[PDB]
Amino acid sequence: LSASRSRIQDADYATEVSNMTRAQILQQAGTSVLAQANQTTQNVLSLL
Amino acid sequence: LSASRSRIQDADYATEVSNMTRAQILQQAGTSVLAQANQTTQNVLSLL
Repeated sequence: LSASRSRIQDADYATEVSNMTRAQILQQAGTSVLAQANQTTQNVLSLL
Repeated sequence: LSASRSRIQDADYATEVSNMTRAQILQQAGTSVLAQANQTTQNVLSLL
């Protein structure tokens, strides 16, 4: 019974580690591109 | 009558020594494998 409940309830680590790494990378890239996008409208001032 | 009762309830002292010597070895070999079994958890810790 212990083995069966373990198979139901417990958590792996290999998949969790992969998920964590993949999640962090997107966070970094998103923040960098967000800065790059907020900086965009500076161009308009050179018009006048 | 004494011989006939003797055949029923007395020990052997040739079988018992062998049984003891077998049980001791198997009892002793169990614990080393038990020690081996616990260590296999420590693999995951390296992933971090």
